[PDB]
Amino acid sequence: VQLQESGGGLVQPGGSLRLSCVASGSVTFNSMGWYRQAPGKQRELVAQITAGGDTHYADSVKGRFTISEHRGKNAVYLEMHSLKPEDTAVYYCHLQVPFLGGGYDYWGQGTQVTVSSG
Amino acid sequence: LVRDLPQGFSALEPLVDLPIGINITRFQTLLALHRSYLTPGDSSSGWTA
Amino acid sequence: YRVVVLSFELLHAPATVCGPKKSTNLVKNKCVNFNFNGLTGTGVLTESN
Ligand SMILES: *[C@@H]1O[C@H](CO)[C@@H](O)[C@H](O)[C@H]1NC(C)=O
Repeated sequence: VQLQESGGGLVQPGGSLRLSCVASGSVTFNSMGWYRQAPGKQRELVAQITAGGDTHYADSVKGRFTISEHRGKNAVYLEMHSLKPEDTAVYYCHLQVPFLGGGYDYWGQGTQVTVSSG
Repeated sequence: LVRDLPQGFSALEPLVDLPIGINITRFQTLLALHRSYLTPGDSSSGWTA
Repeated sequence: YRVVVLSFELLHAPATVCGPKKSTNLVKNKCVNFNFNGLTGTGVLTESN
């Protein structure tokens, strides 16, 4: 339970929009992860940001996603641009909350985003 | 430098509820065996005693 | 015949498949009747810091 997320806009390929994991308060973390899954394929990774400053991206998403962390509103924002129809999926925010030394990410919450010309 | 419970106060935050619905009466702790059971070492094969 | 069976688990769990309890829309800065997840009453609902 604890945290939560929803929202998102359906846009045409080549657009730009800001996915936001809507904040649920101040939570202890060291790694925020944007992650995407579409039916018919293995659930794949998008990008991780680190409280220290480390930033990792998947190989297929270069130059199209920008990840940023806002510690006042404690939310991670993904600005997505130059879209192609392979991003049609639902996007999840996985946490890092230390459980025994890390684990139990709260990626239950999802945001369905489909990019299409029609 | 504290082997026992350190003196102080700290509130406990509720991490997760699990929908089990069965009786629970006995529990056990699982540890990491650093040494080898077949060929135990003389000493230090565990973790810092 | 295309047979589909939907088995719904009504157990002692945080419900996951729910939502047709539709919400319409909410109103602020106006004294209204409110039923908030079972909390029934009346009042004016404003932003809180
Ligand atoms: C488990 O608890 C139930 C009470 O809901 C009791 O009726 C039953 O005898 C218990 N069984 C065991 C094995 O403890």
